[PDB]
Amino acid sequence: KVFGRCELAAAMKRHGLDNYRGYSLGNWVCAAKFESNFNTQATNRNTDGSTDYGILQINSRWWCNDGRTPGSRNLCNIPCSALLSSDITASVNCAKKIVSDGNGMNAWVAWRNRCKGTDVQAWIRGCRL
Ligand SMILES: [Cl-]
Repeated sequence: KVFGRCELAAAMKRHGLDNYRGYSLGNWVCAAKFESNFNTQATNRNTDGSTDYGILQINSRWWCNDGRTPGSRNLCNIPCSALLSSDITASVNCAKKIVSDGNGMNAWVAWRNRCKGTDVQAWIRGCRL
């Protein structure tokens, strides 16, 4: 599923990510924009041999099982394909786990390099929430 900006903001808000661990909704929308262009089916292989899945490009090294990442930890206890569904519930609940980990949203390199420190509220501009 390719989400619209305000559509995704609406879904993330309903799943409790606005101000989750102190991160405002626009931080989450901005991250999804640059990780996946709001496409739940996005996948990208990492140099270490792991793969990133879904709207927030959650990796198979620590977080989900994709059966081809040696050393995998599957901390969200899910197959990585669940992260690709049109229903973003699995992605959001896993992200909740990641952002609580210790390094916050710095866990997502695109957030750190492209959203962090910027006017992230713009990402929810115009949206009815
Ligand atoms: Cl846009």
